Amino acid sequence: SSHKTFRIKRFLAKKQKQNRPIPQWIWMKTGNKIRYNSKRRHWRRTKLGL
Amino acid sequence: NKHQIKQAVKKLYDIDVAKVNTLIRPDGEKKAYVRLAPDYDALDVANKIGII
Amino acid sequence: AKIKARDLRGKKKEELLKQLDDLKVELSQLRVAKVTGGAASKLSKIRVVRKSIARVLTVIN
Amino acid sequence: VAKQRIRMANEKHSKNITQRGNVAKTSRNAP
Amino acid sequence: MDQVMQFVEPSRQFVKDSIRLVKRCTKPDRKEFQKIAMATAIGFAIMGFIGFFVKLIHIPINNIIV
Amino acid sequence: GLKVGPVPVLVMSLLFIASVFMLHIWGKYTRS
Amino acid sequence: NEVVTREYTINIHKRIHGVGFKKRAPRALKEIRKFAMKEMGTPDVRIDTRLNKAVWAKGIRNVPYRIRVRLSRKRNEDEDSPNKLYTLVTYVPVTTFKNLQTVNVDE
Amino acid sequence: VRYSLDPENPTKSCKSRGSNLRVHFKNTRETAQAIKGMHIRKATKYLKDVTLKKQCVPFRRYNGGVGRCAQAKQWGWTQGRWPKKSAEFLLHMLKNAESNAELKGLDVDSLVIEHIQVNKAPKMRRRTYRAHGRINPYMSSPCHIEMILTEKEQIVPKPEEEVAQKKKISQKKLKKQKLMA
Amino acid sequence: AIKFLEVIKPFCVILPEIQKPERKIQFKEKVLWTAITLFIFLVCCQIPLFGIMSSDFYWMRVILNRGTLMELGISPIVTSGLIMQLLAGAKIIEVGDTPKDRALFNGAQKLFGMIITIGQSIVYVMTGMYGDPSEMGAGICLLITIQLFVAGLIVLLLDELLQKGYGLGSGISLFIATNICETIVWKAFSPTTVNTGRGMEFEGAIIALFHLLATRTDKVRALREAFYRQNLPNLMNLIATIFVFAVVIYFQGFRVDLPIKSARYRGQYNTYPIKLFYTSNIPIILQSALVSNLYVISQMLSARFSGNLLVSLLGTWSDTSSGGPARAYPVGGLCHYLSPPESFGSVLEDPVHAVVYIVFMLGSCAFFSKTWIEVSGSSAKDVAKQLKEQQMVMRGHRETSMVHELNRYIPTAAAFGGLCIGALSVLADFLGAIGSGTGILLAVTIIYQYFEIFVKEQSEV
Ligand SMILES: [Mg+2]
Ligand SMILES: [Mg+2]
Ligand SMILES: [Mg+2]
Ligand SMILES: [Mg+2]
Repeated sequence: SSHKTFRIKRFLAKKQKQNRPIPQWIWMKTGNKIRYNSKRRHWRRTKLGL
Repeated sequence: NKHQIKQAVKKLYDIDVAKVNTLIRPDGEKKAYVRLAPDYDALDVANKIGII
Repeated sequence: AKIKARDLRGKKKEELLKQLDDLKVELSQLRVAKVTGGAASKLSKIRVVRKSIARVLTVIN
Repeated sequence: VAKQRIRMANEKHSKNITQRGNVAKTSRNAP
Repeated sequence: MDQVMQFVEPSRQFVKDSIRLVKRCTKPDRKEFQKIAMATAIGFAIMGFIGFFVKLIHIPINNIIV
Repeated sequence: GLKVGPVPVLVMSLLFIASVFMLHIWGKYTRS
Repeated sequence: NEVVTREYTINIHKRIHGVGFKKRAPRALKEIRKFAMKEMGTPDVRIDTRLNKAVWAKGIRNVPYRIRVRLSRKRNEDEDSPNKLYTLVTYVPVTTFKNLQTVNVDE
Repeated sequence: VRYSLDPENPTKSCKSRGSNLRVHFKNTRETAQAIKGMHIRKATKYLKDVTLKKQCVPFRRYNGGVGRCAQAKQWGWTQGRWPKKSAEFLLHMLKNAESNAELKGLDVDSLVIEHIQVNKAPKMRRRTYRAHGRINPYMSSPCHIEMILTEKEQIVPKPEEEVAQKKKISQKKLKKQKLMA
Repeated sequence: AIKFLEVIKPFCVILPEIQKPERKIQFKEKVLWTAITLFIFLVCCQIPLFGIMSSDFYWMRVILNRGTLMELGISPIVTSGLIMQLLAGAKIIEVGDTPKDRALFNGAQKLFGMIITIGQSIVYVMTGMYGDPSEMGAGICLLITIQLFVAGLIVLLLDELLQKGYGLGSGISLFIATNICETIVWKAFSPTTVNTGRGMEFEGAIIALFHLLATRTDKVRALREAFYRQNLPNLMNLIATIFVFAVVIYFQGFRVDLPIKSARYRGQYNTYPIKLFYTSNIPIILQSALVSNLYVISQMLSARFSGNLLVSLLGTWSDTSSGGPARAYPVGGLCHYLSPPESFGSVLEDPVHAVVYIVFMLGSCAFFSKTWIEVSGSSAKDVAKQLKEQQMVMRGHRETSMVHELNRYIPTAAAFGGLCIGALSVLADFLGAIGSGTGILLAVTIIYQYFEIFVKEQSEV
């Protein structure tokens, strides 16, 4: 809601920054296996619970 | 806080401050809207700071 | 002109603090250059000046 | 600004039916 | 004073504009200046003398031609 | 529009210098 | 004589007879367009916005029974289109429909 | 890239294929069987009639529920349909094969669809929402298509009104070309 | 557009072109072609032209490099390109935006120099600058026009060769600099002999020093004459040239770096540099051509209304004929104020006259730069469109505010670049440096370009 606590607004912000695609140079690392960020989230498909 | 920010901006850049407004951004960073005294030209001061 | 901890061992507290302040000023000027189009040379200098500051603070402590 | 301009431009635009494919992007050629 | 502010103000702005630009330029450093010194010097020797050589060799031919 | 290889240019360009060489040489010696 | 203009009366009443209320005026626009191909043999029929306005002047179901229209076959100016000609259909207000023949119009 | 059949005389053939095409496999299998063996000009004209509903594709194997039409009597069949997406996908593939013939210097006006084959591609997974809180599959059924075109002795030129059309320029193609150039 | 793009059509289909390299050519292969390419051009710079005897005069052609296969020089090609972009930039000429129309556009810009090649040649033949066509006739004119055609024709392909990855950079820039560098070294090591009433002596400043230092009993007099010849190169003119070289090198690197990134991909940070010499050497070049003809124009004008105080006050003119050839100098008026000093003392004699010229020369180039940008298509809006075309953008900005951020510097970098261009050019002209302030900048710039490529290749070469 608009009425927010500092702790909640801060927890939300960390969830905002984690929600981004991987750097593309990560693909060129020597032993790399990751193809995409498999921990992506959508505000509608899956909910944070808090 | 606004007091510390005012004291920081003055000391770092030897300028004067009229008021400091602050909001915490959705990504968790705090943004300060520092209005300088009327005799300080913010566009001039920005050149000193290298902003522009 | 690198800050090696061996060159700071004897210096006095006021001297080292002055040296620290130059590095703190040098960094804040770089952090400006990060967002205003600083050369790749200036971006790489940040780590060099972050650790220089930590070297000075270690020797002071 | 005169309100009859709304009618004038609407009717002028309705004349594009005959010139499909070569409609002038700007009629105010000056500038 | 239109006659004064008309063309004085652009010139005073012009002077303060150059400084605002100059204090913004990435002026080459003394170390970089030195780099450009040798590089240009070696280059100028490369172009200056090799182009010089073509002209001298053409001399004995040119004197014979005329 | 002919598309040209560098050698053609070198071969054409090389022989052009050869041509003027004879013209300068021939013009004098045979009129000497 | 590709470029030609004639004035027709279309008996919309018999074209839309038996059609549902919410499709009566949409279908008249279709029967007018279909009429245009038959008369001028041009796939590219363009119905004027006044003729569309006239056909809808009375709502979706009480469409006018007869409408006088002008068909003008014209050269398709764009060479990108496959069609060399198109037909323009304009509205011809008439105080009466009695005795109106199909007329040749010469510009 | 291996085709199911080897051409009889490879120098006189042109190939074309596509994979994971999102066109119904059952509709496209029937559409291919209609044009198999056709001359390239005849095949091209036929799939342009399927687009306009002037010639039907007989549905012979995958015919469950398919309706009857008068044009199916042309093929000695009662069931026919007018798959527009399959017709258009196969036209694009014919255009590509036609271009490959040109690149090899073949007589494009003598080409015949010697071999054509539709295969199922891996299905794409969507879902639909059923009563009583259930969820069920909503599978797209794409296909792989491969054709081989061969020169034969019957020649058929391109229609006159067809070669008279402008070479449509693509603005969006240009925009990407600027970025790379 | 319609009657220009299609008029090119028939001829560009027959003119030749250089082939695309299949793959990225090796640097040590690039160097080979470049050195070969440069050597050939240099050879053209010396071969005398065939059949030119009447006038340019023959003795100078022995000394000279005037009269060589490069007699018309790379000038047609440079003027060809500038005139195009000048009209194209102004929207006067419409350039087909497609690569194929661009590939033809290249041929069109190539076509101009080939046109300019014949046009410039015709001027020099008829006027007697090689000699009367009656003396030469069609045949000699035929060869001279052909040769002047082939050299520029060769010069064109050789540049296009380097432009297309078979070498380094571009030929034209390489060529103009090599001339500049050669002139400097030649004028220091030239073994030419000058026949004086003081005797025979060498020309090259370095050569002349040791030749004189032994040939003169008065070794202080050698210290004076050797460094202060008033009709021959001096070690000072070498020192003057060297001193300018460093300063230009310093101000060569001036640039305002704006941050930009791709609007389509994260990170990928890059920068667009607004170079202080934003207008290149064009401003002063246009200014000089204006001044020179203003001297010629006034000469002819002032001979017809000299009795009118206004035409005199505009600019007076005389005929200096004492001893040497009749040379046309101004006597007073504006043109007199629009002239540079010829001697250091002359500046001292009239303090006002010097400041009047300088303000003209600083204002003219600065004003030329400011006005040049808008026409040339390098103003912020045009720059922003190029960035928009490339899908670049300033982070945190909308596409429109880019223009606001670019106008912070570009309009000013225009004027101050021109004012800086002139000021350093005054020093080049005043202190007797070789090649004018335009030339040194050209030389330093080009050598800088090859250097920075050269170092990149050295990373793995
Ligand atoms: Mg929900
Ligand atoms: Mg059943
Ligand atoms: Mg049913
Ligand atoms: Mg439910």
